[PDB]
Amino acid sequence: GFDYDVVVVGGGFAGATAARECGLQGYRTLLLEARSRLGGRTFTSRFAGQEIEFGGAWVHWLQPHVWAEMQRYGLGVVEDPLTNLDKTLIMYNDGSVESISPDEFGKNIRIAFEKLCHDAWEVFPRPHEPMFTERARELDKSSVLDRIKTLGLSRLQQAQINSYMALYAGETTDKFGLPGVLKLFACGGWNYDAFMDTETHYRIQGGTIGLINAMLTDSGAEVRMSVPVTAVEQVNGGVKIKTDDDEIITAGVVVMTVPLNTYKHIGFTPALSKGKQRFIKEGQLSKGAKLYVHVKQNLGRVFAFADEQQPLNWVQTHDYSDELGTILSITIARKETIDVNDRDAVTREVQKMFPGVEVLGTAAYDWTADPFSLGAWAAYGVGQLSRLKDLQAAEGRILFAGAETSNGWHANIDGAVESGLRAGREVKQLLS
Ligand SMILES: Cc1cc2nc3c(=O)[nH]c(=O)nc-3n(C[C@H](O)[C@H](O)[C@H](O)COP(=O)(O)OP(=O)(O)OC[C@H]3O[C@@H](n4cnc5c(N)ncnc54)[C@H](O)[C@@H]3O)c2cc1C
Repeated sequence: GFDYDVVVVGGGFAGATAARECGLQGYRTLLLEARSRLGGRTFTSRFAGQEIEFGGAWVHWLQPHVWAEMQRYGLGVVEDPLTNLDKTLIMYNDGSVESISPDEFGKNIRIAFEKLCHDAWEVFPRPHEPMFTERARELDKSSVLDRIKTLGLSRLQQAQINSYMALYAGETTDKFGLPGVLKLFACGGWNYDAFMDTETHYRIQGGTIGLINAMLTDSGAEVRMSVPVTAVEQVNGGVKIKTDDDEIITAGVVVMTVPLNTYKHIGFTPALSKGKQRFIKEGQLSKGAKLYVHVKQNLGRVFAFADEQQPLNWVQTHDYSDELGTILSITIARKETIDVNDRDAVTREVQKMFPGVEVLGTAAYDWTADPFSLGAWAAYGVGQLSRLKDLQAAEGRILFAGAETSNGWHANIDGAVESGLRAGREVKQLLS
């Protein structure tokens, strides 16, 4: 009697995976996507005549779920070559910019990182069960900043590790939950070189959008875009989904894959469990944005860190040449520190870092300003990871997926895929 067997809300990797799992079981499947595009927090675009990535793009074979999908659909890796750096910079909170030899730069960040994750081997024997250990549950009382003050790092190492960690937090390190960082490093084999190789090294052949289209075509599910969901009501043996144009779609089961910071704008009747509402209100930490800057001068191959109080926390050469100039890939930890769609502020901060250059153009994506992300990658605040099962738990015939709800690579494409497989199995148990 329902319009569809299962409705999936959201066309990111969590939604595409769930829709594919449901479709291949023969269920009549519908996916509703708020934007006029798919991919969610993965978005490939173009700038200054080149391909650029505004969100997620990089993967690794140490991430099980996304790698198995690439095997399923015959997609290989595309390498961004490690390359030698000409300059590595650190910008401290005082505003001073230092140029360090790239060989000193790598040694100091590794020392600081390895001391911060010294206990990951003991505390997370099973990174896919983060709360297995007691130590893990007692560490969720502390922030990443709490550990860094005890490590006794030099001024350079602390600025490096704090900038790198502010980037993973999308926020200041005093807000950043400690165990979530150790668990992610545990997922990469408890090893520094293995984990660092997963970061900005390999992209998917055909792009993230190609693998998302592969799964959705394979699912057979009906896909609608520019259809935001505004409310969900639990009916008798199903659910009622209301779109922003007030039309009602009925289904036996509905799967939520929207980012956690967007649940505030969807109404649920009846109300969800209070443990769920708590993560509904708090949200996830990251307030990041992504920015690309085109400069007339050819800076070669540069990398820079800036600490939490400064705007351009992660800068790296995307491409360079004398004819082109330099295209810089920049990640902003916090929205409050700079408006990426304000060019004049962007030009000043690039010039502060690289005095003497004039920006020819800028391309930005402010994920925190976007109504359908309201934040960047998944980052847990202090105490959140221990209550993660409140966010994963099904509420009647409403299932919940998404990178934030995953147990492994929660800050990654892989975590979204993992949650999609779990959601598909929970669909299989309700429809039987
Ligand atoms: C700048 C940035 C860089 C990143 N780089 C990497 C990387 O290099 N490697 C890696 O592994 N991961 C990376 N990530 C993380 C990765 O992008 C995410 O973890 C993953 O895409 C999350 O998948 P998801 O489906 O759970 O969320 P989403 O991709 O956000 O999917 C949710 C979908 O639901 C839609 N939606 C929202 N609200 C509604 C609504 N009311 N109704 C209908 N639809 C709605 C949204 O528009 C969206 O399409 C990055 C993230 C960011 C922000």
